[PDB]
Amino acid sequence: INLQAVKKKYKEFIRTFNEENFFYKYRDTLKRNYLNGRYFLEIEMEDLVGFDETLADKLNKQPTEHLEIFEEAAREVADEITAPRPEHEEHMHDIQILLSSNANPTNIRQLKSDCVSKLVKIAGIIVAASGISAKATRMSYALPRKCNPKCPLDPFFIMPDKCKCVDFQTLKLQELPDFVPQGEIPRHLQLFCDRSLCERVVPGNRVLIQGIYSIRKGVRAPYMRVVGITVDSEGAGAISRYSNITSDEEEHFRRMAASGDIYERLSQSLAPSIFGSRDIKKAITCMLFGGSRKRLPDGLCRRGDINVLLLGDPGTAKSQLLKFVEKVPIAVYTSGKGGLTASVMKDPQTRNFVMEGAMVLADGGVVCIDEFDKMREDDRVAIHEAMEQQTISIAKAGITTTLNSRCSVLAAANSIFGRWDDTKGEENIDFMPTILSRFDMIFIVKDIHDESRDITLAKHIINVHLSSNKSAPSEPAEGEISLSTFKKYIHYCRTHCGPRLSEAAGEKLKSRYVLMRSGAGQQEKASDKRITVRQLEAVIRISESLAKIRLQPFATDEHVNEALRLFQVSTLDAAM
Amino acid sequence: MDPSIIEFIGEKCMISIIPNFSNEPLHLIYGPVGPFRAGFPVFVPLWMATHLRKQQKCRIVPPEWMDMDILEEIKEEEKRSKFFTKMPCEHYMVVAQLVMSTAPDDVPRCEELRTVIKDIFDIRESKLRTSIDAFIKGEGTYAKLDNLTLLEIHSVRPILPYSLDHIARYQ
Amino acid sequence: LRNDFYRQLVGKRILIVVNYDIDAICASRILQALFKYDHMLYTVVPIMGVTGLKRAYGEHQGDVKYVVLVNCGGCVDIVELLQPSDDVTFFICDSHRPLDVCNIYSDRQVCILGDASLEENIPAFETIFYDSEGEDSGAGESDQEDQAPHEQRILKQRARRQWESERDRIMFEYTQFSYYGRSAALMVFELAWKLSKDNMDLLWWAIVGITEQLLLGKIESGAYTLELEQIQSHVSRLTNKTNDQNTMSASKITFENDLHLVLYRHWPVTESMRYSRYSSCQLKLWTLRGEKRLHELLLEMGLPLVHARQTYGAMDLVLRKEFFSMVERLAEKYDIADIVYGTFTLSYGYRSRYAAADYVYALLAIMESVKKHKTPEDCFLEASDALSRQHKQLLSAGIDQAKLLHAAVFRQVQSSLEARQVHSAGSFFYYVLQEEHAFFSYPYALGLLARFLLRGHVATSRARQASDLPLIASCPLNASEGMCLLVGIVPVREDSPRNFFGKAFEQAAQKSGVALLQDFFEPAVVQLRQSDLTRFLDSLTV
Ligand SMILES: Nc1ncnc2c1ncn2[C@@H]1O[C@H](COP(=O)(O)OP(=O)(O)OP(=O)(O)O)[C@@H](O)[C@H]1O
Repeated sequence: INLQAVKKKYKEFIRTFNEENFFYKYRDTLKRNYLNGRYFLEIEMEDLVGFDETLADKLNKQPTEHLEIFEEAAREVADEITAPRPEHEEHMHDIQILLSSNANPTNIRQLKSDCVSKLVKIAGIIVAASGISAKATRMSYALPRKCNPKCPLDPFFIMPDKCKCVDFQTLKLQELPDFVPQGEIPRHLQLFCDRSLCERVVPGNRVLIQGIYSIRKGVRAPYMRVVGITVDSEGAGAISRYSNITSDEEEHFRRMAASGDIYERLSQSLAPSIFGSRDIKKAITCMLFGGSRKRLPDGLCRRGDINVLLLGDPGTAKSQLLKFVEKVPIAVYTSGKGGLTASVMKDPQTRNFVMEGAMVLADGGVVCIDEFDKMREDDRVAIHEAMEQQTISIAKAGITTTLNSRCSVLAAANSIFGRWDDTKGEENIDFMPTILSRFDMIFIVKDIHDESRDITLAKHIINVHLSSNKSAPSEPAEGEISLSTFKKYIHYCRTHCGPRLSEAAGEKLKSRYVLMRSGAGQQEKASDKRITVRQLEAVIRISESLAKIRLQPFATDEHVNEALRLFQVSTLDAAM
Repeated sequence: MDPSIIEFIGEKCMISIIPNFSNEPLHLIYGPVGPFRAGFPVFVPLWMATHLRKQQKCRIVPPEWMDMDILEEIKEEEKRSKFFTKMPCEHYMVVAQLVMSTAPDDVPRCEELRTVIKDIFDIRESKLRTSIDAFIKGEGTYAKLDNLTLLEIHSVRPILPYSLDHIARYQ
Repeated sequence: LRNDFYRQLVGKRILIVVNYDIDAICASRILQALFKYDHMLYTVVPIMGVTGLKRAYGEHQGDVKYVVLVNCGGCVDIVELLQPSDDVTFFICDSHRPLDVCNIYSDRQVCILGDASLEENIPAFETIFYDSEGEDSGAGESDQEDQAPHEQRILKQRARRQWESERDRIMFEYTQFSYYGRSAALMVFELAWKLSKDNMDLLWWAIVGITEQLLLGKIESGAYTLELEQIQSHVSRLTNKTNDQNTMSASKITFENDLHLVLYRHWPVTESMRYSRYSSCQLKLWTLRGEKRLHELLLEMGLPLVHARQTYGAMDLVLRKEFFSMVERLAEKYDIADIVYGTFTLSYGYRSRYAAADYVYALLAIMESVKKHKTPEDCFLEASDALSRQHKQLLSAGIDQAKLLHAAVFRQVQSSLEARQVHSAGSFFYYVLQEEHAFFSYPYALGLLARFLLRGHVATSRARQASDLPLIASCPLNASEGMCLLVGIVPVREDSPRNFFGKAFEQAAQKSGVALLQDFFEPAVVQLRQSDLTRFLDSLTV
């Protein structure tokens, strides 16, 4: 029945939730949502078993009705508490509910006819979703014949001064990469969202989802919506924009910050299976942290982030490292074969020139690629541009919407003949220097021989490659632990501090770069044959990154001797 | 202002219980206490029923304003109470907590009372904000206590006035 | 019996609790609460080993009067161990009963809790210190030259004849077998029950105390089908409410006939039918076939497969209510008989309804032998700070940790078995192990290791010739630079016939003897050097 539910059960349910400690309610939560305009509420799905043993097993079967008996109970229990006296219910207001659980996730490949008009739980991934048009509830579907001398046959004028308005967003879902796409490609699905959950999910994230598989019109169509979404914890599966982090988390964080044995701890963090290569690694982690995007009263929106390089003989674990940098806030990865054009296609509906837009998708994330080498030049010029001004322009048809995106970039490579070029002269790149110039890092890889190193890289790998070893003994090391922390920690540290230099750093850095350029020019003159602003404006970013690390705003050049001794590697690499 | 400071005020209030003993190794403490003999009521303050009930010595029963019916009609009196309502002992928000904490091993109806007392609590509290949405012109000679209680008013005390004086000085 | 002595207990004391146990914490937290009742301050103690005990008394080397130790006693003639003991009040209450009587007599500084249907050692002292040979008691203890009020020296002959002919029973004591006996704090419950204490949570704590070693396979209950009268008679007869029990907090606790398969409640099924021994070994699942016979039983129950990989709590209703309503009757006929046992359950409130033993399998998993060097005692202080109703964020972590260990257990068993690491090596069976785990460092988990291999191999590859033979195992500690731990364990299905190995390993110690230790009050354990066992094993065969 419609009323025996609202008559007592839902209406007293919220009223009855009782554990001493005088918290265990959804009443106070409802009011402290109400006060601040939120208009929502969350529940589990296995608390009702703590109230009864039937209603839940009715919630699954006829959800669409129960989830409005809830709304009626919600407002009729909440407007009593709106009343300070009968004189401050200015007017009532509508709410939306959320429910959650921890039961079990599913996969798209089992969404079939039996799992229809029924609650579920899944786990997928996102690509993109629509804009925000509209939808409403009532105003003053079939609109029948009668009129209300004659007035004939359906003369109905909508009075939209007297209509209403809620939201509408149409979310999307693709599967995960480990549920038999092997002999296939991945399918996907489109969705639906209602009132307060637009701008709750940007594309490119891992989801938990609570939804329902229902139709619109025997070949008729699918779709799904949210029935109280939540999110993922792949380490920190969804910790990408919002904050349910608590003072405990800030406390643990900043207590880690002042701990002055964190950076040399973090130079051993990425590889619980690889040996060595530490000076290569001291600034693969700073690349995430980023420096400062300082605009000024003139134009100079100077380059914020940093950029990476590496090229070397195979056999030194390039691929795993870059896959790991993808793994550990948000990022994507391709390598070669992909663009120079952007996406001016045309929805066959309405025949216009829309802009679908994927350096877009790293506007706070980053990007990593291998093979700038083995992808030719028809698609390098748009990326020549993007990574120096970030004002990604468009001028194709009658649109000049030079949008922008702030992304960094990481580059692997492969040179011909190994260190054949790297011993002799000008075959470092085969193509051009202005994407070798326009970067920051300059880190070459070699695989030189020595018997001690040989035997050690022998047994070091065996204990790694023996029987999925690292259950016990990885975290028992000092502090080389928990990428999940690194995700949430970065998404703090980048989004708070506004650091910049001291006085004493400036003169020392100027003199040092002066000596660097002078040494380059002397190599020009000491060989009778043949230094940007970019090098200064990049190495400053490592000071930026370090001060980002320890959370000190102002940093020193003695703090940055490490950074300039990292750049020393670049200098003595391109020594010739 | 604290959760317990006003229990060094409020917990001194009186109830009436039945112990299970004869007179103790000492019979009576020189003071308003009455004599100790099992099987009959005795009137006490509240810094012992805590100490007594969990010392597994006796029973305990409440005053009369703890019921359902009186605290089901006081609310509908309160609904039209444009100012204030009935006040059973004026610090009754704390005796309830210190009773319903331990006592419910034997007390009757130990939840629905919580329901109604919060149902009065919230309505009067939200009342005690709407004084502020009409309090104009620095009217620091005109305000409300008439049948107010104390355990609510510390929930405002350090917020408004401490700044209100040095702010609304201008009028 | 201390309805008379307890009225001595007001002044200062020390409450010791010897080496870690669930009997320990259960029997001791209750006494903590008791002694904060009559306004005394007191002391709870961790023991890591008997050296920790001697230094503890060294650390408590005062004249503290009402000193207590519980669940110990068989270490020394404790008068000899304990010099400053002059008239100090000692208390034992230990269930490891087979103790010498040098500790019992000298009725000043001990408390003889001698009460049993076994009058087996009555003259047991009348010849050891009372008589002697090769030394005025007027006995062999005194002179033996025809001076003691067939030949002049047959005095000694009759003396040693009686001595040794009844060492037939002295060698029966402490030199054939060991065990435990009775409860840890059920006696203490009935003690306190005279003082009008209706603490339902105390009943739960003692239920935890019993259901540890109610494990009729690990350690015997005996009283069990008698405590289905006794404990109910404690609790059921005294009902404070015949009509008012539909209440939120701590509803008056109950009893039901349920099972001892692991963690039926909080996990899915088809992994939790997999980690116990009695359900697994009798269905043989580490081989492929066992999944098939399991599956053909799931047919007869006709549960869904998809459901059998959902948490039991997470299932829909009717199956999850009818589950045990089915399983008890159509499992008796398919190789498994004896998982159903007698236990309890209750909820605090609305969250979920904890299982009366499901703490102990988190407690055993709170033994975190971590390299921080502090954590055993912190594990104790966490454990006794866990069993309440209050601290509950941590019990879930305990359950998680427990299950991941229990599903790491099997991971080694398949690895070890089908390589045939089951070394016979003569009269008994023998196992060896190579490097360290944080899982199975300490020996509780090690006995748990042994007690899956054992049933598996010895039940399934043999005739009935050798199905009754005992067990040993290595266990290395890369912790302490190489010591090569060992534990002794019994043959199959002989409940009362328990360990030979109260001392039996000491045979080889008697022959050669190499750096052996017995630091634990636990007898069923030893500790060695890193690799000095091989010749000691050649000795330790017979
Ligand atoms: N220094 C190292 N220590 C341990 N393992 C290594 C190391 N280098 C490589 N490996 C092993 O080899 C693999 C890494 O090879 P990788 O894919 O980086 O070669 P590559 O850089 O892709 O070669 P190319 O650049 O020619 O494609 C890893 O899977 C890892 O197991």
